[PDB]
Amino acid sequence: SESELDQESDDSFFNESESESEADVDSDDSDAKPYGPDWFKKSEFRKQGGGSNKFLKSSNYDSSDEESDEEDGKKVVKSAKEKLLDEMQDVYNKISQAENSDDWLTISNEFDLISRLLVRAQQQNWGT
Repeated sequence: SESELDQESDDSFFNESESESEADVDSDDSDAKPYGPDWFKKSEFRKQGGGSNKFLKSSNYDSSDEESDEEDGKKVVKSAKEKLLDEMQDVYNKISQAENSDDWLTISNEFDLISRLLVRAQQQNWGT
């Protein structure tokens, strides 16, 4: 059995598909409004109807409303009574006693115009 051979042959080798080239990477970040007007200044706002209020009350005249709406008296001692005695002789005549309990209404219905001290003598609105 005889045969022959040869080594001048090939079937596979390297081959490139690329050569001169380049590449890169990039990134970015920012913060601002996309649109819309605005102001940086702060402030505060307030108003009122003049800061006060009026009423329909008025001075006395010929028409009236009521003659009695309270107890007829309460007694009085050690007060503005002690600077009101001896100023007069007729409407003072009960004031030197002041314990009568039931005549103080009748006198206060005229003392409104005689003396504002008599109202203070019976009421004693000093803050106690």
